[PDB]
Amino acid sequence: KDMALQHAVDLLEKMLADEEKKLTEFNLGDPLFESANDDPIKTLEEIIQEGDDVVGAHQLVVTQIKLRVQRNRRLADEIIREQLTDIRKVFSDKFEKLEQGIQNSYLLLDKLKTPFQDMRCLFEVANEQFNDTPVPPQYKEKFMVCLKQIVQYAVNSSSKLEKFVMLKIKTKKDDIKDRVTYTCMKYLLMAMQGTGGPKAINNEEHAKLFFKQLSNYDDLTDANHDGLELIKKLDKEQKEVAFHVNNFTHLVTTLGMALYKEGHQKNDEAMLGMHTPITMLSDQVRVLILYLIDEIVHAIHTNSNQSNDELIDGLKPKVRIVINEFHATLMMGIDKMKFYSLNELREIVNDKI
Amino acid sequence: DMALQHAVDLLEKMLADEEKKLTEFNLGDPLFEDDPIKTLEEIIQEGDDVVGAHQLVVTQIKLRVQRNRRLADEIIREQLTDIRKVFSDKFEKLEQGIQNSYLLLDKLKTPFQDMRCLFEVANEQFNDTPVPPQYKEKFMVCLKQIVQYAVNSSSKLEKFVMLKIKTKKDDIKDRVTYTCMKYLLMAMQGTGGPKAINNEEHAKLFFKQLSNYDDLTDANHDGLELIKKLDKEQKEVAFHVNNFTHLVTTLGMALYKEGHQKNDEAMLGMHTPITMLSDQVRVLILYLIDEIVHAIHTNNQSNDELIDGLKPKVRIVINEFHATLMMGIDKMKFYSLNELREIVNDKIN
Repeated sequence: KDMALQHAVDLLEKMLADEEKKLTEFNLGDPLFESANDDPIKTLEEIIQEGDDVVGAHQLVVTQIKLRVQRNRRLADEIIREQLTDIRKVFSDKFEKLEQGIQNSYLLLDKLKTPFQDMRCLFEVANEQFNDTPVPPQYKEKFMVCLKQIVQYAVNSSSKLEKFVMLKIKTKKDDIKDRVTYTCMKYLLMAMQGTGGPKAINNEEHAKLFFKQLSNYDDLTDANHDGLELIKKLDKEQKEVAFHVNNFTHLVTTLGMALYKEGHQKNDEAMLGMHTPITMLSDQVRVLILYLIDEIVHAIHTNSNQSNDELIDGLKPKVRIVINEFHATLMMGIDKMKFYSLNELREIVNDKI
Repeated sequence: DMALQHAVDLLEKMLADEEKKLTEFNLGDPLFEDDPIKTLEEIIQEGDDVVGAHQLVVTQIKLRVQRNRRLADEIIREQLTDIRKVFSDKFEKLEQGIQNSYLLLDKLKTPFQDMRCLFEVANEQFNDTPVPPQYKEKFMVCLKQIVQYAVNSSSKLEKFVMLKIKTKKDDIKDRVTYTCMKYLLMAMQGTGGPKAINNEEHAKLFFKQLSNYDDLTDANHDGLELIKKLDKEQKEVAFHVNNFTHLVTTLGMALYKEGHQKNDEAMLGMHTPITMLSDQVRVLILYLIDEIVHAIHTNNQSNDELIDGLKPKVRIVINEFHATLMMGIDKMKFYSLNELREIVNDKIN
């Protein structure tokens, strides 16, 4: 589909669905039937007030433990299920925010190409340098005529510089989308890896052992005593549940937070990454105009015999060479910011010729 | 000993080297001496003397080009300190981040030193396990012992856990120190300025063609244009300072956010393993309780017989934890008491 992070969103769905399925499965040791006993849970007070005799107390204590083990396991199961619900909530919200932010980064990145559209900046920089270049008056018109034509030739020959900018921009767009997607998937795995709460619950095991040794109690006042103490503990906070709730909440929150940042992070990686190439090419454009201007005035001075056409013509290969040189340099993607001097351009041109 | 010590070194190294190549901003004392640079206003009042004004014009151009060069360097000189201030601050903050994390990883392993936690869980589960008072003694005797065995039989498990926290401490210093350098370069690889200067190129052309001006007033006029532009340049130094400040700040934040994000990812990587290991310890204990009670409540055996019987089951379980822990988090799990039985049964045969 058309979401930048569509793969992340798909994987979130699949994992939750699979996990939600594993919750209802039957695993070894599970009873054939879970107990859903109707009768209401009575408070410790009520049990104390109703247990006149040691045998009536026992009846009351056993059943009230069983009702409570039932209640506690249900709430524990609910909490296991809410882990998945919480993962859906936190990661859906983070993906939506991340997606809205990737879309903005796309725009931002595309704004970087406008000066280079049809390499229109050559015209604008030529306009400026033409106004600021001093030229003895008797040379101005020829300077003008020849500069116009060779700048226009330069525009027509610099298609690869514009196509480079567009390639780089597209690369950063795809970088952002791939990197954020990978991070999204990574955090999602780490989240699903933390699910599953506790399985064994202390007080439930204690009840299981209690009910095992019910026959081995010589004195029913003793059996009642342990039973009542087990009731108190079954109404207290389940420590292992508390431990795992706080741990899982720390895990998902932190994953959540580490991800909210992520899009602004890859956004900035992209904009920072465009800094050197755009800056180098902007400088190259300027330096090209300056080199063309010096060549032209030097030719005008030193070779008044040849026509405008023959002057312009001798410059065309020099134009092609510099543009080629600029392009190879930018393609190298060094990220070491390199600028050219005119003297550097002349040596490169004087070599190829 | 600072964990990010190499980052800091490389910071002072690079700044220093870059600073060497800069030219001094203030001119020394002239052999023959007052400010040599004269205002636009002053140069204008010279203009009745065309030859006089011409000579003053070419001189003031050449002085302004050298002035503007010195400014260019004064720009970088103000930059390298912005790099220093930003990146010192972030290196310090990141370093504090690492030292904190060092303490948190130490915290994580403390329960497992000498596997002390096995005693603590045993205490709590003991106190809470219901048992007839005429068997309470048999329960206590058999539990204290077999838990002590479990502690003694877990030394290879323990040493592995410590090693994994040790390895993770080393991995944090290395990842964050990478992030620090990668971003130091960008602040460096992206400092300086262009080689070809517009006004300098214009000036060079002017002088190239000065002899072809038939009429000095044309030359004088062009020269004054050049001087105005050279002065506009000198007045744009702040703009390039600010722009590079914005740039370094952004590099600094992305530096901080990445070092931090890397730090937190390594800690979270330990979190769930540690959460499962602590649960596995608790389930082991509950499993030992259950065994003992089953073997006491039903089946004419002694404590030694019972306890002897439990030792192979213990080591099987601890080995199971150890083995899954080595395979990694994908092979690690929370256990039911009956999955321990399952495992213990499966291995014996």
